[PDB]
Parts: sequence; C-alpha cells; structure tokens
Amino acid sequence: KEDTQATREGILDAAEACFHEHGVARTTLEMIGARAGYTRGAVYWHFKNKSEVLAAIVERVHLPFMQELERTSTDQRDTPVHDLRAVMIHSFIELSEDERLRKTMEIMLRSDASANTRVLTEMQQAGFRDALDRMERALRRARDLGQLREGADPKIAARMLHATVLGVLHGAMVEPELMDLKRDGMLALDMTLAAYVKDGVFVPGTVPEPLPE
Amino acid sequence: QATREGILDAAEACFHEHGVARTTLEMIGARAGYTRGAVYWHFKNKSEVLAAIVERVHLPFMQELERTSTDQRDTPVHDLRAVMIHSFIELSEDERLRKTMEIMLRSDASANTRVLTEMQQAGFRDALDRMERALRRARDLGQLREGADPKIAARMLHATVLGVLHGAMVEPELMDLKRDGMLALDMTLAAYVKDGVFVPGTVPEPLPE
Ligand SMILES: Oc1cc(Cl)ccc1Oc1ccc(Cl)cc1Cl
Ligand SMILES: Oc1cc(Cl)ccc1Oc1ccc(Cl)cc1Cl
Repeated sequence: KEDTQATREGILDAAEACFHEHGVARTTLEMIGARAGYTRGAVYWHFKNKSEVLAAIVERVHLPFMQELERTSTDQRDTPVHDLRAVMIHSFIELSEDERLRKTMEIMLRSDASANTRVLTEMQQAGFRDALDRMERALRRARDLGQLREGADPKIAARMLHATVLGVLHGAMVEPELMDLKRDGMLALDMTLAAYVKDGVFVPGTVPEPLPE
Repeated sequence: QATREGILDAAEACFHEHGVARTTLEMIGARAGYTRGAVYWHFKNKSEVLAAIVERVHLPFMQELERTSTDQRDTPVHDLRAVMIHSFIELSEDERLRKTMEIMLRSDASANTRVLTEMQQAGFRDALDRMERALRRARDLGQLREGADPKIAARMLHATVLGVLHGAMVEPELMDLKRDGMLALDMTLAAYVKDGVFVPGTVPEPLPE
C-alpha cells in the first residue's frame, strides 16, 4: 500500500466517512489517509490540504444536483413547474433513503463551528447562489407559459422556495421525529409553489415521475 | 445572579469567536475577569454554561410565543405574526442578540457530540408546540382556512422561520431578515389563514404587557 497508489475516489470516500463521524474540525490528513488504507502522503497525492478535500466531497454531490435543476428551465419542455417538483421531490426521497448523501448534505448544513473560519460558509454561499439562479430560471420559463399568478416575481418566488426548503432540511437534521424530510419537503415545496403558481397547473401532494434522461 | 450574568456575557464572546469545542471554562473566566473558583460556583462545565446562554434568550422568546395563544385575546394569528416580525426586526438591529442566536443555531460538528443538539431539539419542540397552540386557538375562532390542520400549519411556520434565519446567517445580503422574513411569514400564514385576518406587508404594533 504505497501512497501513490491511492485513487482520488478512495481518498474522498474515506474522507467523507471521517467528516461524518468526527466532523470537519477533528478530521486530519493522517486520519483520512489511515482510513483509506494508506498514510497522509496518499491524500497529498491528490489534494493540497483538507479544505480542497472538503470542496471535492461537496462538488461530487452538488454538481449532479445543479445539473438536474438546470434542466427544469429547458425550452424543450413546457412543464417547468412540474419538472422543478420532479427534481426536488426525488431529491428529498433520495436524501431520506441514502444516509451517505444525507450525511454529506448535513456536513454542509452544519457549517463552520465558529466565526474563526468561514471555509464551509463560502461553499454554502456559492451553492445557495447556484441553486437560486437555477430555480429562478425555471420560474421565469413558467411565467412566459402563463403558469404563474398575475404579478408573481420569479426571483422572489425562488428566494421563498429556498427559504422554506432550507428550513425543512435544518429541522429534519435537528429532529427527524418532528420534521420529515420527504413529507415536509413536499409540503413546503407545494405550499410555496401554490403562492406563486396558478391553480390547476400541478396537483399538490402527488409524486412526480423522475425527470427523464 | 450578576456574576452569573458576567460569566455568560464573556462566554458569549468566546463561544462566537472560538466555537463550542475550543472554548473552556478557564478562557471564559479570564475575559470575564474572575477566578476559576468563582466560575465553577455557577457552572461546573461548558454545557451548563451554554444551557444558561441559550436559556437567557430562548426563554423569554417562548414566553412571547406562549402569550399569542392566551384565551384572553381573540387575535392569535395577528399576535403570533407580530411576535415573529418583531423578533426578526430585533435580530437584524442588535448584533449582540444576533451572535447569541447564531451560537444557538450552529450545529454540533459531529454525530458524536450532542448536548447542544439536545437543547436545539428541546428548543425546536418548545417553539413548535407554542406555534401550534396559537394556531389551534385561531382554528377555534374561525380564522384558519377550511380543513387547515394547526399541527401542519405550525410545522410549515417553523420551517419558514428556520429557513429565513439560516438563509440570513450564510448570506446576509441575499436573505434580508426584516424584508424577506416578513415576505416568507406572510406567504406561509396566507396558506393556512383566511384573508382579512391580519394585514400583510406591515409591521404590526407592539403586543401589550
Ligand atoms: O448542492 C449541494 C450543495 C452543498 Cl454546499 C452541499 C450538498 C449539496 O447537495 C444537495 C443539496 C440539497 C438538496 Cl435538496 C439535494 C442535494 Cl444532492
Ligand atoms: O438553497 C437551496 C434551495 C433549494 Cl429549494 C434546494 C437546494 C438548495 O441548495 C442547497 C441546499 C442545502 C445545502 Cl447544504 C446546499 C445547497 Cl446548494
């Protein structure tokens, strides 16, 4: 087990388990290296430092999800509101059923344990901005198709949706007995969309088909 | 009582800059200007100290929430809405209280440390119960929409408040406590409350008492 034989995915899988178990602060390069079956030099073979490791764990789940959201605004389909619902609701289900995904999402939610460091906060800012941009674009396509209520601002709508969804994610992390990621994510999403979306455009409470492709 | 208050203040300054993990009772003492003996008299450990910090803020907030369901006034939605709007305003205008609140909202680093998640859980449960009591009184008074379930309305209100607070801690310039907090509150209340019950978009008068 020479350090240079470690693969990037094995380094990231090991680091994500370290971070889930010990948190960001207590995780060290030596711990990540040992966990993957090597020593710290196997981590250096891929990443300058622990924050690059964190960024890469985040990117690996945030990238795919941003891709899904981006598809909801396509001019090749004429149901952007339904598509946004398909993406979000299946994401909620996935987060609820896949502990590994859920624990990475919870690493980001938890953020920096003190004002001393802003390392997770900047990644969160950049992620929030990415998600908002994409939701706002889907909502702008919905307006053109006459699917929004008169006067609905798609930028405000996107901001309200992120707020009530973010709140469900934080609540479920704190007290899963009281706040249910699937059930309440879907209620927050539908409630928020119904404030900005015309009646009759989608049926609240329904499970959409996974977005095609 | 007042030495208590001094430790707590200093502990606020440490907890916010340094975090829950790296702060100890000895660091808190020094900034506070007191002896280790003096400090231990009040709090034998960091968690006892955090519990009294959260308490200081969380308690009187729960007392404001609790009042909105009083069987003595007939405007529970208006009152609950007023409490949250005023709270949002106060947080936005008082950096002291806003730092104490972020200490209160930040998560434990791991799934292994908890005692701060334990007060979050208890705090989360207290706030939801009180929201639900005010919305059930609204329901009794004919102020909720047909078929609105006060338990469900309170969960959505709670998620709404929590998403605004968290949104603003990450991106103050993208999530404005006062302006987006009021928009989000009014949106979620209008999903469950009949029209004409409160006046949206405005800051209500101070509640009595
Ligand atoms: O996009 C992300 C950004 C960060 Cl900073 C951390 C995790 C991420 O991944 C997700 C976030 C929210 C939802 Cl609802 C679903 C997924 Cl997969
Ligand atoms: O802001 C968001 C709003 C919505 Cl409705 C969906 C996903 C969002 O994106 C995130 C949610 C949580 C974390 Cl930790 C990171 C990111 Cl990017």
